[PDB]
Amino acid sequence: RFLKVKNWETDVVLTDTLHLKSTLETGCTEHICMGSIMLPTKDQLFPLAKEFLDQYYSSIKRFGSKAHMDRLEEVNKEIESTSTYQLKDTELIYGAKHAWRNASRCVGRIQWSKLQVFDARDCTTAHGMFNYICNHVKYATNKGNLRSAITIFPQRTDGKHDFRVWNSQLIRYAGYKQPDGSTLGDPANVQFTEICIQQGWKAPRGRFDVLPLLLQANGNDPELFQIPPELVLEVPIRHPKFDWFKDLGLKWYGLPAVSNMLLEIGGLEFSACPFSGWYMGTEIGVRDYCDNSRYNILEEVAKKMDLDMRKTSSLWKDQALVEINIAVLYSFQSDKVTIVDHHSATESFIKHMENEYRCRGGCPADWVWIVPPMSGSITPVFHQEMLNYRLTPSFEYQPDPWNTHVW
Amino acid sequence: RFLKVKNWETDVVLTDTLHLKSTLETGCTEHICMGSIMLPVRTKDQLFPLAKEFLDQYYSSIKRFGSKAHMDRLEEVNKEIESTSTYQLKDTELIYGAKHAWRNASRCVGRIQWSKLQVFDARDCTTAHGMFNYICNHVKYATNKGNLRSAITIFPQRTDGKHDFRVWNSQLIRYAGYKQPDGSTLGDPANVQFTEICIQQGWKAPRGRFDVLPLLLQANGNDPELFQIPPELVLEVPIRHPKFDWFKDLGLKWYGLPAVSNMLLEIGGLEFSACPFSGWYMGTEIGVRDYCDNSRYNILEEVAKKMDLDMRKTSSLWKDQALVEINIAVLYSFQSDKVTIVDHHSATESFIKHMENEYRCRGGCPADWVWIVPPMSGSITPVFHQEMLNYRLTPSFEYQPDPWNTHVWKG
Ligand code: HEM
Ligand code: HEM
Ligand SMILES: Cc1cc(CCNCc2ccc3ccc(N)nc3c2)ccc1C#N
Ligand SMILES: Cc1cc(CCNCc2ccc3ccc(N)nc3c2)ccc1C#N
Ligand SMILES: C[C@H](O)[C@H](O)[C@H]1CNc2nc(N)[nH]c(=O)c2N1
Ligand SMILES: C[C@H](O)[C@H](O)[C@H]1CNc2nc(N)[nH]c(=O)c2N1
Ligand SMILES: [Zn+2]
Repeated sequence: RFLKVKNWETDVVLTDTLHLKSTLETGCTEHICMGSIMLPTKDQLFPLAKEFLDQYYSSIKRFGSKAHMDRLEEVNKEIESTSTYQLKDTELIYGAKHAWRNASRCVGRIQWSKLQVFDARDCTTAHGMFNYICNHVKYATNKGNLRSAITIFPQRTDGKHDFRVWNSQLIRYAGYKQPDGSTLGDPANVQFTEICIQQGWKAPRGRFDVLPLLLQANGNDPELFQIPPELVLEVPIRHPKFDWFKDLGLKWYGLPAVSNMLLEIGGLEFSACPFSGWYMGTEIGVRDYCDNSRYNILEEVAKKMDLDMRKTSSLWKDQALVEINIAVLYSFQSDKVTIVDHHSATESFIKHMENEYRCRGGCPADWVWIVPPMSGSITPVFHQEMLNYRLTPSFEYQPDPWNTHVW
Repeated sequence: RFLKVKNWETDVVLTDTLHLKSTLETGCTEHICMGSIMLPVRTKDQLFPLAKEFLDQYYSSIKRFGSKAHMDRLEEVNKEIESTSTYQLKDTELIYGAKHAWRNASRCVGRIQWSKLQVFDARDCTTAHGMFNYICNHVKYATNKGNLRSAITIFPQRTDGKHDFRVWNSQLIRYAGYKQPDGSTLGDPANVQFTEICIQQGWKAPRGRFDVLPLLLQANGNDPELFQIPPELVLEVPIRHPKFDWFKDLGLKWYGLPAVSNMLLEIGGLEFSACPFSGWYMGTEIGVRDYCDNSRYNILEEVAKKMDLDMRKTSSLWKDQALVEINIAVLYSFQSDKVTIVDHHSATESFIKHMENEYRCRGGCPADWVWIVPPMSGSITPVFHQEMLNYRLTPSFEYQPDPWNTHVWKG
């Protein structure tokens, strides 16, 4: 019941006690492990509220104070009366920072405490949401010296009045299907790029068109808005060796800003809570550029490098993959946009595990996601045992809004 | 209960029903996942149902379930059990058992080869010298002048746990490791403890960087004995690079036959504590882990200097760039010397096909994603994008404690 984790490269062992707090379920059983699966009322609300307030007040060393008790009372009375309740700013901020801290799939959590929280609970319209988002984008970009942030729109009420950002990231490239069966732009966004067109967007039908925002307020129909171009920082991708690389015509954006997740704090559900940090290089170079069902550029780059693509055993894909990822890091750095490489990022995460085990008694972590999609075993996390479990406050997935929206 | 797995590259979805036959436990609960943890004397009481389960599988596979031959066998085994407290497998059953153990090995990417497996029955072995002989024949057969054949040698099953046969080596062929007084390690650091044991048992160590370790063999619960595999039976490959002519001067080589000798084979409740088996290498085992793990030969630095990479900051990806070349060299070297090897692209592609086949013909294929995905270039292999279910089936290969920790010395 008290669990040990071993790093097999360093022989270092940490004991985990924090998992004994875990509330939610994992999808695994004693019979079957599901670690590689991508997606595995008033009486309900009050224990949730209580668990949260308990940990909040413990976190400030006022556990079992009158302030604690009064607040427990105050929220308890409010749930009874209003069937829901509202978070004090302090609790909202603590809740958001802790949802990040609890994200077992996040390699960048060493940053968790330094998060800018933008309280957008006063928001009422899609225009309002647009304003809030532009301000977030500008703050977080910070002329390429990226700062982490989250903007939080009003909590769910009766589910019929949800705030939702329909995009998966605030900033993403469009995806169009071609007459000749192929796909121009980002294949992962073809369906969303259609819905935008279905609602009125006029697409430049280019390879790298920044998608417009589809913003839904108070359950209403979503509206289109274009992020001012001057607020969308982008990076042209060149290689510090291959002059021909620039001719490939690749760029990517600086701000990774996830907008489709659901934030849960003390039983309350924030269905619109866009957040952002900064990229780890492999996200773009390995996944976005080289995934088969994405921009899939391995062949072209290989041909430009004139590699023997006859046999798999030449490891030409591996060779190219490295070069591509060099270029990504090289470009971002050269243009002074914050980015971290997978070695630096994973090394920091080991340090962060050390801290968390020491000061919190553990750190939930999903090895399958923490280990980068290239060069796995030359990064320290590969050799690091990890325990995966579910802590709250949390970021959770939620259905795409189109499959749910009564128009 | 039916379960669905998805490949997120191809949208292919499969349904698992096979997991329903899983009895053993995973280490996970609905409250915690231990999928990345490395490590998760038997009564006649608990033994017969195991025997029965195994035999029902066996007879189903040969389409004789419910037959008079099936039933007489259950009877035979039952009686033999309650009289002798154990039982003997037929040759047919041992061969089925061995193959299926491999087949059920959820951490093995090479399982498309599972039904092609040479089983050597060594249950008549009684001594360590007898063991050495059987093992030599295994190495010669499996090596086959470079054209590798999968094989396993099966020594007698456990009786009272006091008469175990054990191979003390973790692999039949492996290089020594020597800790120096200056704290540095000469040879393979992973084998320092064992090398010390061998030295202690009288091995005269050449003390070089690639010394093939002597065999340390235990028969019938007796103290282990040392033997030297005939050099002419040990196929090695010097490592060179196709474009970098300085690579040969790095002084690297590796042995050709990966033969794991420290696992335990469970079949029908019986325990085979000595069951060395062998296949052939996937390049990354040597190229990524053996050479580039920090705790192993750790050659990234030296290789990087010689390629003249910018080693001052990690964001040049010098480590990644050297890793690739080292792996190119390993594959190139083996193919040039006509020694069987498979690259990680070919290996993972075939495993996906194998797995798809297993869902059709068998209703599932337990797989451990953490181990199946190669240690380099993960997401440009199809397995990275494949959802997998991981569960335990028997017959199976299990870990067991190192014999030096348990062994009772006779003197
Ligand atoms: C600041 C630097 C950050 C870095 C370097 C970083 C890195 C990463 C990476 C590489 C992933 C895997 C994403 C993927 O492969 O799709 C990830 C996942 C995740 N990150 Fe972080 N992240 C950062 C900031 C943040 C922030 C500010 C939040 C929220 C406040 C956050 C929450 C999450 C969550 C919830 C996941 C899991 C996402 C999912 O399940 O799809 N991260 N992070
Ligand atoms: C024929 C060529 C084969 C290839 C290319 C292959 C490939 C692999 C690889 C790469 C691993 C990961 C090992 C590691 O990273 O430490 C593995 C694991 C494993 N293989 Fe295979 N394999 C082959 C044949 C076999 C055979 C003949 C058997 C037994 C009859 C077998 C049984 C296993 C088992 C039980 C594991 C789990 C390793 C462990 O838990 O220590 N494999 N295989
Ligand atoms: C269901 C699903 C999930 C995902 C994970 C995406 N997660 C992005 C993400 C989230 C948070 C991040 C934080 C920082 C950062 N640099 N990148 C970050 C990237 C991909 C595809 C599907 C599908 N289908
Ligand atoms: C506890 C532990 C376990 C392991 C598993 C090694 N597995 C090797 C292996 C086993 C079977 C193989 C079959 C074929 C092949 N080509 N390589 C194969 C390699 C490694 C290190 C430690 C440690 N410490
Ligand atoms: C099948 C598997 O669960 C899936 O491909 C996962 C693997 N690990 C991942 N790891 C990260 N960081 N991001 C991902 O999208 C995935 N995909
Ligand atoms: C801690 C972690 O489970 C450990 O490093 C595992 C990860 N995946 C692996 N995969 C293979 N094939 N071989 C290994 O030794 C490991 N090690
Ligand atoms: Zn699990």
